[PDB]
Amino acid sequence: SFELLHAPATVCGPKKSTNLVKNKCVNFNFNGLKGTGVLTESNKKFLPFQ
Amino acid sequence: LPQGFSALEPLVDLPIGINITRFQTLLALHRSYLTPGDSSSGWTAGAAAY
Ligand SMILES: *[C@@H]1O[C@H](CO)[C@@H](O)[C@H](O)[C@H]1NC(C)=O
Repeated sequence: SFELLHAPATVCGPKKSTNLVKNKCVNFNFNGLKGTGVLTESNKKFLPFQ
Repeated sequence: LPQGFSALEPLVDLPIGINITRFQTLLALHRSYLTPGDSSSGWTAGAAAY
């Protein structure tokens, strides 16, 4: 049975992962934000929640 | 409150979706032999403030 309620959903299970490439101009969707650029390694360290 | 500065980082995120108007804080009391009495008077609290 499917319930529709006035609340955000909790179960969707998208999955469908993909490998990684570096130093190549590729399209990326890391968590939901799109872009078109190249990837590399950065020295700055994020805070744990960033 | 000391005269200082400090930032608050996020802890949790609850997708609840209810209506909130009021709240109440709880407390933990202690009952020992040094505070005789029944369940309504025989307890000790401790030093605290908020
Ligand atoms: C409770 O919150 C809902 C939001 O979905 C709102 O529509 C409603 O007016 C609020 N108050 C109630 C149900 O008394």
